[PDB]
Amino acid sequence: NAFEPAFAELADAVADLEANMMHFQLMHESLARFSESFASFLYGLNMNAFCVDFP
Amino acid sequence: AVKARQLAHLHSQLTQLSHNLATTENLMRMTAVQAEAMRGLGSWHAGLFMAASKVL
Repeated sequence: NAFEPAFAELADAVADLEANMMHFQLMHESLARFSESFASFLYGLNMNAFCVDFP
Repeated sequence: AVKARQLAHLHSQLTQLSHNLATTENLMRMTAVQAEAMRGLGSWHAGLFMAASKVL
């Protein structure tokens, strides 16, 4: 009754929040895959060094 | 007959000489470049594993 356009503004704000949160979710997943590849990469690198540590 | 065989030998010599020199010069220069490339390559990877050892 009193906050009709106010709640419309809230609807817009939550829509923007949904957009930013989707970008966060997506980009964090992207970085998760990135980090996992580089983690397993250097992991196995350490494993090879951990097994046959050169002179 | 005699000189026919002499020049037969000479023609074979010179023919295969041109072939061998082509082989020699071209592939030698090429392989020298390849050698230095492989040198720097293996050295870089060697140091990579060196740093991995220090990482351990």
